[PDB]
Amino acid sequence: MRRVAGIVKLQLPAGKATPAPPVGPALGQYGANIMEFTKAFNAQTADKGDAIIPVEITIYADRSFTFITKTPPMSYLIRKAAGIGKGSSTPNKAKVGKLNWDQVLEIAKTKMPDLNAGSVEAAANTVAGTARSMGVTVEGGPNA
Amino acid sequence: KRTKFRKQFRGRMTGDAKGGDYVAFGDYGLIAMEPAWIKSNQIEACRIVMSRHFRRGGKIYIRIFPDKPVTKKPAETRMGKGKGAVEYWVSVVKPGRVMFEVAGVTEEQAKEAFRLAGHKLPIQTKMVKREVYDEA
Amino acid sequence: MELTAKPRTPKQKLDESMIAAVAYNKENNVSFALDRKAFDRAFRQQSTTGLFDITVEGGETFPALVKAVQMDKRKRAPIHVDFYMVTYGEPVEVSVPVHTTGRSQGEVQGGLVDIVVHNLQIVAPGPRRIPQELVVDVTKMNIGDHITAGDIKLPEGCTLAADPELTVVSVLPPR
RNA sequence: GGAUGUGUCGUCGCAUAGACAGCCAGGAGGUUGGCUUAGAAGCAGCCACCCUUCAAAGAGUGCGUAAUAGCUCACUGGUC
Repeated sequence: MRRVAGIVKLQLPAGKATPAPPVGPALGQYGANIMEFTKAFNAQTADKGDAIIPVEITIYADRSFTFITKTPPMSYLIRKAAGIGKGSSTPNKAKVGKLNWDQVLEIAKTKMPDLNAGSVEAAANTVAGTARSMGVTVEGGPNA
Repeated sequence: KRTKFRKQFRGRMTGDAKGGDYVAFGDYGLIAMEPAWIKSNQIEACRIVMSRHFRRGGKIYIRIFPDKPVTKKPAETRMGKGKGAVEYWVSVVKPGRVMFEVAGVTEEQAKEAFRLAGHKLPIQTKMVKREVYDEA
Repeated sequence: MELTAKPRTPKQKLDESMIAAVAYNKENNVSFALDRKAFDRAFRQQSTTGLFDITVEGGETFPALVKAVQMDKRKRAPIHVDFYMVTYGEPVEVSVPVHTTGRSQGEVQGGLVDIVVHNLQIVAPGPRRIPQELVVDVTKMNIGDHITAGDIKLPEGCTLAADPELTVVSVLPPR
């Protein structure tokens, strides 16, 4: 309706058509099409399936929008790598499971335009951190 | 709060605090500064204050204890006919006596929980911290 | 530390910030009076297991340990001090502070480290070499776990005046 | 109970590795951390404070929002 641009950051579930609680009037109030984002982003969730892939949406004006689709949080595949579809009550009084150092190689290989880290140790231990306070116990470390 | 069985009535008098001026059972401690009487409910009040502020769980040592029966005559009676019948219970806290011990909490936490208890108290106080190894 | 006088009369020093004291050899016995400021810095540093050097305003300087301290109840400050004139090869019994080290695996599931007896009195070391602290590990300790006085690692030539099944540093449940 | 009133002592701390204040800028990527929730994403309530990049940036302090977003601090650099 005008020219008051904006760089808006959000997050939406991949394989769903969002109603009033997610989008609606959250980013459709800066000036962008919602009829061609239910046929745009919802077609790139056929790529990586079943997660909450974070999106960043920049709006120019008029009927313009440009978005970036990042990486699925494997907190849907660490709760799947155990047996509890909702996280631990506490991370240090009731654990979850135990992934591998090779289910870390799909974390820091989908997240390569993500973690500004360098070597494999850094890019592994970073999201070895996400799986710390989530509740789960880690398979590995030095030695052995 | 109350004692459980006893004799019944008492009296009143004062000088400085016998034992004990020293900090056992804990790391931080709260000390009287004035020759008061201290009622159950006043302690009860300090206990509940500090217990809340510490949340779970810390550790709270309520050193002082009300063994002294205070009485009050009925409403509108001419003096005599008897002695008043046990209104409530006091604990004769003399100066320097340590009323409170808390530990398992930071210095900050201790300060605060103390100050909060202090404002509920009939008398000025001071907090302090160990070294008083007269014995242990 | 450098006291000076020692008469039975206190007006010479009272306000001037000095503490009345006595140091006894067990054969030799001497009253006196130390600068407060000093003994404060000192006794804070070295505590009861102290050991420091005492040169009376007459030339003769002797080593000693702190045996008792007597306080103003209302001002909470030193007014008098009992001082043990150390020997050489065997002293007396030394009270020393139990400490605690490392994040215990008690404070991580519910409870907390509770030093049920702050000060442990041992028999002897050979005086020259007194333990000044006393580290106890607690990382193994769960909630409901008592540490008796036995299990304490003494530093060789040290024994235990304590009944060594008495509860010391114990970890308590929550609430 | 309170208070940068003013005198006097003492403690501790930071500073010729440049500080207190003032002024420019960054304030971070995992990560809406987990739990709860109709939503809680630093910020209504229960457990933990881990890695990445660096000269420096802490699951973080207050305001904020129904929840976002937003303003600012704890740290560092210049300035003096």
